[PDB]
Amino acid sequence: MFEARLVQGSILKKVLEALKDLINEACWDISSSGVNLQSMDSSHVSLVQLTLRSEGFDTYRCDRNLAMGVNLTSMSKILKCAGNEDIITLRAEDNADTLALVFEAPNQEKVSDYEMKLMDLDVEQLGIPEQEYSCVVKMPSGEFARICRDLSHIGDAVVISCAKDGVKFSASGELGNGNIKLSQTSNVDKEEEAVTIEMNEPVQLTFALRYLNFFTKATPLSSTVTLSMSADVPLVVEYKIADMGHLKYYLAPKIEDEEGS
Amino acid sequence: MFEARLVQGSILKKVLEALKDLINEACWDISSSGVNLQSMDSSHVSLVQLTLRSEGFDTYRCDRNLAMGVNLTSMSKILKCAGNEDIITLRAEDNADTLALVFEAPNQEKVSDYEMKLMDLDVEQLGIPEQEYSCVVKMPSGEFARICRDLSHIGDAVVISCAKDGVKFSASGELGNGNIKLSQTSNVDKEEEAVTIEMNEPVQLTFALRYLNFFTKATPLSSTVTLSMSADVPLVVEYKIADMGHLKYYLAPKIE
Amino acid sequence: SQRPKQKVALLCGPPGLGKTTLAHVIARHAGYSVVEMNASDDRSPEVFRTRIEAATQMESVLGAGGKPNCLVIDEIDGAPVAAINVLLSILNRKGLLMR
Amino acid sequence: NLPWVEKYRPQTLNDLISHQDILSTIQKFINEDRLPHLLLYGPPGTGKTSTILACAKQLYKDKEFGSMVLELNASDDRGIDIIRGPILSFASTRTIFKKGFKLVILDEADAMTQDAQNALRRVIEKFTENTRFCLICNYLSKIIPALQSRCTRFRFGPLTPELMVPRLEHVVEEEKVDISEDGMKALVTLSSGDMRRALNILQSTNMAFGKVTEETVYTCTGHPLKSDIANILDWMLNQDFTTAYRNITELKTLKGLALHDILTEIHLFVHRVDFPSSVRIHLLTKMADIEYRLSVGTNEKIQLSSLIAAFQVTRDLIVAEA
Amino acid sequence: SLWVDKYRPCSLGRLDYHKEQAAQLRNLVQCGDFPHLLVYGPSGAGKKTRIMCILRELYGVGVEKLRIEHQTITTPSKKKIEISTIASNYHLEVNPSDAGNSDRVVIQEMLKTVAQSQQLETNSQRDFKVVLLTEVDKLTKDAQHALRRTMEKYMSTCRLILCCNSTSKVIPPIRSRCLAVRVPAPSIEDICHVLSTVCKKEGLNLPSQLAHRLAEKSCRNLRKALLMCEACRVQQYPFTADQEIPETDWEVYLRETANAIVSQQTPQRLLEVRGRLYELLTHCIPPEIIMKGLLSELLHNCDGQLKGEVAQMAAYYEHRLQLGSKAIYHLEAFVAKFMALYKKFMED
Amino acid sequence: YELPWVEKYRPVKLNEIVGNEDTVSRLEVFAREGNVPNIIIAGPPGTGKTTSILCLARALLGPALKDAMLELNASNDRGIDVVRNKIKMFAQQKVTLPKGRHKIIILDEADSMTDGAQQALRRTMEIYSKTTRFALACNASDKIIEPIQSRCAVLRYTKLTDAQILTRLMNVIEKERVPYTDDGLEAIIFTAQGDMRQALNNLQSTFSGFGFINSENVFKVCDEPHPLLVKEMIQHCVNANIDEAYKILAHLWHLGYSPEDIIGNIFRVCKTFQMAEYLKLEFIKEIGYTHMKIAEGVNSLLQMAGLLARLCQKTM
Ligand SMILES: Nc1ncnc2c1ncn2[C@@H]1O[C@H](COP(=O)(O)OP(=O)(O)OP(O)(O)=S)[C@@H](O)[C@H]1O
Ligand SMILES: Nc1ncnc2c1ncn2[C@@H]1O[C@H](COP(=O)(O)OP(=O)(O)OP(O)(O)=S)[C@@H](O)[C@H]1O
Ligand SMILES: Nc1ncnc2c1ncn2[C@@H]1O[C@H](COP(=O)(O)OP(=O)(O)OP(O)(O)=S)[C@@H](O)[C@H]1O
Ligand SMILES: Nc1ncnc2c1ncn2[C@@H]1O[C@H](COP(=O)(O)OP(=O)(O)O)[C@@H](O)[C@H]1O
Ligand SMILES: [Mg+2]
Ligand SMILES: [Mg+2]
Ligand SMILES: [Mg+2]
Repeated sequence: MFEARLVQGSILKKVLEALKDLINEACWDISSSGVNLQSMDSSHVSLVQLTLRSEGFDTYRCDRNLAMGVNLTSMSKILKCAGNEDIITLRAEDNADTLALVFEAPNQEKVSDYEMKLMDLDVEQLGIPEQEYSCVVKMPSGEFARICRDLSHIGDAVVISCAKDGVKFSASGELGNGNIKLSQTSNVDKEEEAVTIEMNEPVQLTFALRYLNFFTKATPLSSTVTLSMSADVPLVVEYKIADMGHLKYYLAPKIEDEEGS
Repeated sequence: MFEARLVQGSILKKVLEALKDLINEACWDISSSGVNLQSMDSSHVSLVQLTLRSEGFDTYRCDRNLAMGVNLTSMSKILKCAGNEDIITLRAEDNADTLALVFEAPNQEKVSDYEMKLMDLDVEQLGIPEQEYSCVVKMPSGEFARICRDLSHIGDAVVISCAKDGVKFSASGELGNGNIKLSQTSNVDKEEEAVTIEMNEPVQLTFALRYLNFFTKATPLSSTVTLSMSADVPLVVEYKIADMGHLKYYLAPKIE
Repeated sequence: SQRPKQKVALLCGPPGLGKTTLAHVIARHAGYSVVEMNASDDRSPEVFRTRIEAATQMESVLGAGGKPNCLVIDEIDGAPVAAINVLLSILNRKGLLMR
Repeated sequence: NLPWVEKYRPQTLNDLISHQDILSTIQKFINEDRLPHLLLYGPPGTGKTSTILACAKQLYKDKEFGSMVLELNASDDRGIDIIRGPILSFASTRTIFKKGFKLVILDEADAMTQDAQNALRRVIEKFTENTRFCLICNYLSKIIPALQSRCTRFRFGPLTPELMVPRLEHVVEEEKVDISEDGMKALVTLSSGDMRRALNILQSTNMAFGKVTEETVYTCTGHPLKSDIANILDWMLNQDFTTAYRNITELKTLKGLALHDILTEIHLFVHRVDFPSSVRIHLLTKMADIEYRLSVGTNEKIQLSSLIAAFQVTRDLIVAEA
Repeated sequence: SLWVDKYRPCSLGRLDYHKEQAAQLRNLVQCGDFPHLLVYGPSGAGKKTRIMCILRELYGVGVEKLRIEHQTITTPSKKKIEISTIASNYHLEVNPSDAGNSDRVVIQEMLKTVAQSQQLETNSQRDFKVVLLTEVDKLTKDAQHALRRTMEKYMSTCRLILCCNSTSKVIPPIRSRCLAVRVPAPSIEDICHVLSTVCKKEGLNLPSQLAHRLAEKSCRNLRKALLMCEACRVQQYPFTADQEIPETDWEVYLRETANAIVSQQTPQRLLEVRGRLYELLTHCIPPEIIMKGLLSELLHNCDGQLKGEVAQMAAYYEHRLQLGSKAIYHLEAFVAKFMALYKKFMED
Repeated sequence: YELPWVEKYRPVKLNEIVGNEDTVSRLEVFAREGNVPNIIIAGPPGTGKTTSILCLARALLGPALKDAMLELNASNDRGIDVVRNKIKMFAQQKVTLPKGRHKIIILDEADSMTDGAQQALRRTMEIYSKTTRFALACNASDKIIEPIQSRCAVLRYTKLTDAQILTRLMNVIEKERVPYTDDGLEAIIFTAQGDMRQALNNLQSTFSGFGFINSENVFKVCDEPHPLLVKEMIQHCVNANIDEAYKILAHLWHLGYSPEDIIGNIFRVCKTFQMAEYLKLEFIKEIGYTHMKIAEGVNSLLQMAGLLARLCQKTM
C-alpha cells in the first residue's frame, strides 16, 4: 500500500521537467528506503538515476517493493495540475493498474484527486559501480545552464577540459570557435555561487549539446551542480535534491578522431 | 593589427539587435578615425551607415585600414552570449581570416574568447553627399517604435506629411486608415521626450512599413531619433549612439 | 497606365544556352541595375512576397536617382505553387507593379 | 503461459543447432576481437535474432546490456529521420560502463529506402572501431552493393529436418501432447523449414484438435495431402473435362483447398511423373502462366479449368505419342 | 445552340430507348434507401442522360443549375494540386482521375471535405445527397480502396454514383455493395427513332435510308449520330439517300493510315506510317481507340484466312501497350508484325 | 582495433588510382596546375570517385584543407535550410589561399539530394566560382538535374577492368603476405563485378574467415549461387533439356537460395556465356521477363521452372 506525502510540491515538478523530454517511459522501483528510478534515453546514450529518500517524505509507508511503469508525458500533464506550494500525496496499490495523486492546498481548502493508468515495461537495472573520479567540479546551476545555452549556438558539441587553471568549455562550428574559461574562486559571500575544483589528473572530453541542454533543465532543483569527469568515465552531473535525494546523469563522451593536420 | 575595446557592452547588442534583420551581411571598414559600416540591402532600397569613433573606445588601435566582411546572422549567435554589463573587445590581424571577440563578466568570473570566420565580398563605396533637409524632427525613439508597430497592422506602406501644424503619419489598407499627428511640444521635463520640428517646406513622402519596423529595432540605442526628409533624397533615421557614434538609415521613397 | 500588355517575360528552354547572360547584358544595356533571384532557394510564400515587393516597387537610394532595377527571377520552374500565386496576385493588382 | 516459439528462444549458443559454421566463425571473431559489422540474411524463422542476441548476452552481463546494445526494427517508423536520430547518436559516443565496442541490432533491415541505406553505410564507415552494426534482413537483393561491401554477410539457409526434429521432440517432452509418428514428418514438411511456423502450428492443432496426427494438422492448416494431389492429377489425366472439372470443384469446395497450394503440390508432383520432355515443357510453361495469373486477382475457377485444360492437351499428347 | 443537348430528356417518361430500365430506376428512386450506383455500358449509350435523369427524379426543380468550383489539395510531397468540381445545390460531380498518381489524395481529402460539410436545411430537401464520380474506371487500386472506405464510412449521409465503361479494371469489392445499372447502346431502330424525332421537331424531312446510314456509321453512339445529323444539315438541307456524310478527321486519317499500311510492306513505308501514328498520338487520343480504329479499318481489306491471327496480335499488342508506358513502340510493333505477316501471306 | 582494408589501403595520391586513366591524368594536370573546373564524377560504386575527389582536394589545398574544404555527405541532413545556410556561407567565406588553389565543396552522393537542394545549389556554383569549386560524386546522373551536369564537367568512371583490380589485389596481398590460389582470386573478381571496395572487403573478410584464399572459402563466406552450377544450368537450357537443368534448379532451391539472387546470378552468368548472339538476346529478354515476375512478387519455384521451359522452347 503506497502512501507517500510530500510537502514541498514544486520540487517534484522540477524533477519531472528534468525528465520531460529526455525520457518518455521510466520505471519506479519502490522499497522501504524510498523511491528509485533508473532509465536511459531512446538513443541509449544518457543514463538518468533519480533517488528520493524515505525521510524526505512527510508520511512514507510501503509494505512491499513495487516495480511501476510510468509514461512521463502523462504525469507531465498531471503534475502541471499540481500547484507550486501544494502538498502532493502519492497512493498506489500492491497490484494496481492505477496511480492516485492528491494535490492539497496549504490552507486545506482545495483538494484534487488525479488518476494515471500504468503500463508494463521490462526493467533492466543497470548497477552503476562506485568509481573514483579524476576531476570533481562544483559550479552554479544557472552558470552551467548558460554555458550550454551559449555554446549550443556555435556548434553541436563541447570540449570540456579540466586542468590546473580550471575548467574550459570549447565549441567549434560553422560560425567559428568559442572558448569559455572558469577558474577556482577563493571568496564568495554565498557558498552556492563558487566554482570549486578537486583534481587528480587533467582530463579532456567531448559531449553532445542536445544532451547537456536536456540535462540543464534541472536548474531550480539545486543551487550547485557537481560534475564528476574522468578519462574512460562518463560525465556525472549530480544535483543534490535538497535533503530528500539526488538526481544523477551519465553521458558517454563522443569519439574524437585524431588528425595530424 | 586592429583592436577595439568597449566598456558598455550591451550597446553593441542594441546595435546588432536590429542589424541582423535588415542586412544578412555587412562590411566593417577600419581606419584611424574609427570603424565605419556602409552597407546595402539585397533589393537596392535601404542603405545603412554606422560610425563608431575612436574616442569613445577606451582602447583603440588600428595600424592599417582594414575591410572585413561579417555575416550578420553568424555574428548574432556570438552576440547572444553577451551579458548586459560585459566588456567587449574585438581583434583582427592584418591578414585576418578571422575576427576575435572576447568577453568578461562584471565580476570577471568567466573569460569568453569567441572567434568567428570572416568572409570575402564585392566592395562598393557609395558616397553619400552633404545636403540640407527640408524637415528635421527630433522625436522620442520608444514612441517611434510604437508608431511603426501600430501602423504595422493598418497597411504595408506609410505616408508622412510634415507641415506647419506638425508631422502626420498615415497608413491605409483593407482594415481602414490610421492617421496620427505630432506637434511641436513646448514644455517637457526631459529633453528626450520632446519633439523638435525644423521646417523649410512641407514635405509628403511614402515608404514601406516592413523596413520601418526593421529600423525601429534600434530603440534602446538612444532616447531620441532624428527624421530628416526632403523632396527627393531618401528618408534619414538617425540614432546618436551615446556620445561615441551614430547610426544612419536611408530609406528610398515608394513610387506613386 | 503606360504599362505593356505583356508585363512579365517567361524565357524558357534547355540548359546552357545563355538566357541568364542575355538577360543580364540586356538589363545592363537598357539602363537597369541587375538584381537576381532564385525561386526555390527561399520557398515560403512570405519571403517570396517580401522580395517580390522589395526588388520591384522601389526607387534607388543613390544620389540624384541613379538607375532603376529590374527583377530577374531564375529557377521558378520548380517554385512552389504559392510563390507563383503570390507573383500572379502582385501582377494582377489594379500599389501598382512598375518594374 | 506463452506460445512455444517465445518460450524456447535458444538462450545459449549450445541450445541452437544446424548453424554450427556461423557459430564457429562468430565465436572466433568475438573471442579474439575481430568481429566486423554483420549482415545476417536468409529465410524467415531460421534464427537470425536468436544467435545475435545470445552472442550479445555472451559478451556482456545483464547489468551492462542496456548501454552496449541498441535494438531497432521496422515496427518504428524507418527512413531518413531515424538514421540521423538514435542510430548515429548511439554509434558516435563511448560506453557509459567500462570499455569495448557497441552493437546496433537492426531487424528486418531490407525494408528501408536506398537513401537510408546510403546514410547508414556512411555512418558505418564513420564510426567502426567503437560500433559494430548488425543488420538482419530477409532478402539480400533489397540492399545496395556498397552496404554489402561494408558488412560481412552470413547465410543461414534452410532448416534441414534431420536437425529440426529434436527441438520439436524437446518441446514435446516438456509439454505433453498427443502426437503420432506422422506428426514429426508433417511438422517438418508443412512448416517449410521455418521453426516459428512449426511451433505455431503445433499449438494451433494442440488447441484445436487436441491430438496431433497427419490428418489433424493437414485439416487445420488446410494443406492438401499427397493422396489428394494424386487424386487430382489422376482425374486430370483420366476423366473428361466435365467430370474432372466437377470432381475438382467439388473437392475444392468440400476441403477448402486453395489453387495456389494445389499448383505448388502439382508442380512438385510433375517432376516425379516421367512425362516426355516437350510435354513437361508445355506443362511448366502453362503452370507458370497460371501462377502468374493468380497473382493479379483473377477468378480462381477459370484458372482451375485452365490447369485441367493444359492437362487435357497433355493427356491427348501422351496417348498420341503412345 | 446544338440539338444534341438542346433536346436532351429531363423526365424518365420522355426517354426514347430502354423504357424498362427507366421504369425500374423510377420505382427504385420512388421509395427510400437509395443505394450506391455503378452505371456502366459503352461510350455514347446515354449513361449521363440516365444520371441527370435520376438526379431530376430524386430531387425537385433545381437539378440543372451547375457551376464550376476549384479546390486545392496537398500531396504528401509539398505540392498544391488544383482540382475542378461541377456542383449544384443538391449534388456533387467530380472527375477524380485527372490527378494521376495523387488519386488516393483527392479520393481521401475531397470526399472527406464534402462528407464533413453539413446539409443546410437537411429536413426540407431529402435524407442524403449524391456524389458523381464521372471517370472512375482508370483510378488505381488503393485509390479505389479508399473509395470503398469512403462508401462504407458515410453510408448514412453520402451515396455515390460511379459512372464508367469497361468495368474489368474496376475492382471487385466496390461492385459488391454497388447496385449495378447497365445501360446498353441504343439499336439502329432506336437511333433512327430519335433522329426522326429530332428532325420532326425542327421541321425536317429526313429519309429513312439516310437515317440508317447515319446509324450504321455512328457505330451505336447517339451523340456522334446527332452531330453527324447537324453537320449534314449544315452541309446540305435537301437530304438525299446518296449523301456524303462528313466523317471525323481521325477516322479518315486512320483509313489513310490503313491503306498506307496495305499499300507497301517496306521499312520506308513503316517510317511513313510511324510518322502518321505519331501525328495521331500527339492529339492526346487514347491508343486503345487508335488500336480499335486500326483493326476496324484493317478487317475490311484482309483475306478470311488471316483475320484471326491479325485479331490475336491486335489483342496482344493492346494488352502490352496497357502493361507498358510508351504507346508508340507497341503500336509500331503491331504495324510491323501486320506487315511481316501480310508480306508472308502474298509472298507464298 | 585494427582498421579495415577499405580505409587502410585507400590511396593518398592521385597516381595510385587505377579507375579511368585519361580522367585521372587530367585530374593530376589540374592538381599540379590549380584552376580545377567544376567537376562531377559519375559511375558504378567502388571505382574510386571519393578517393579521387579527396586526393584532388588534398593535393590542391594541403595545410589549408581543414578550412578550405567542406565535405557534405548523405549521413548529414541536406534540407532546404542546409543548402540555404551551410553551403552558402561556406561559399561566401574568405580563406587565405594561393593563386591557383581554390576552395572545394565535396558533395558526395549528390543523386540522393532533393530537387530544392539542387535549386539552391545551381546559383551558388555559378556565382561563387571565382573562389569555390564543386567536386560532385554520384552513382547515377539521372537523379541529378541536367543543369548541374551542364555547369559541371562530367567525368564518367567506367566499371573497372579486371586487370587493374588484379594489380591492386597483388599489391594488397603482397603487403599482407596472404596465401592464395589463382582460381580463388578469380572468384573474388566474380564476386566483385566492378566493385573494387567489394573485392577488398570480400578478400579481407574471407582471409579473416578462413586462411588460404581458395574458391571454396570465398564462395563459403559469400554464399552466392555458384558460377559452375548456373553456367551448367544455362548450358542445359541451350541444348533444350528441361530435366537436367531442373536437377540444378532443385539443388539451388533445396540449398535455401532466394529467387532474386538465383535470377540475378542467372543473368550475370548469361551476360558472358559463349552462345549465339541472337540466342543470347532472346535468353536475356526471357531472363528479364522472369526477373519482372520475381520483382512483382511471384517468387515460386514454378517461375524458375517456367523460365527454364521458355529458355528450352526458344532453342527450338
Ligand atoms: N557568347 C558567349 N561565349 C562564351 N561563353 C558564353 C557566352 N555567353 C554566355 N557564356 C557563358 O556560358 C554560360 C551561359 O549559360 P547560362 O545562362 O549561365 O545558363 P542557362 O543558359 O541559363 O541554362 P541553365 O538552365 O541556367 S544551366 C555562362 O557560364 C556564361 O559565362
Ligand atoms: N537453429 C535453431 N535452433 C533452435 N531454435 C531455433 C533455431 N532457429 C530458430 N529457432 C526458434 O525460432 C524462434 C524464432 O527465431 P527468430 O530468430 O526470432 O527468427 P528470425 O530468424 O529472426 O526470423 P524473423 O525474425 O521472422 S526475420 C526462436 O525463438 C527459436 O525458438
Ligand atoms: N581505383 C582504385 N584504386 C585503388 N583502390 C581503389 C580504387 N577504387 C576504390 N578503391 C578502394 O576502395 C575503397 C572505397 O573507394 P570509394 O572511393 O570510397 O568508392 P566510391 O567510388 O566512393 O563508390 P561509392 O561511394 O561506394 S558509390 C577505397 O578506400 C580504396 O581502398
Ligand atoms: N432519349 C434520348 N433523346 C435524345 N437524345 C438522347 C436520348 N438518349 C441519349 N441521347 C443522347 O445520347 C448522348 C449520350 O451521351 P452520354 O449520356 O454522355 O453517354 P456516355 O456517358 O456513355 O458518353 C447524349 O448526348 C444525349 O444527347
Ligand atoms: Mg535558368
Ligand atoms: Mg526475429
Ligand atoms: Mg562516394
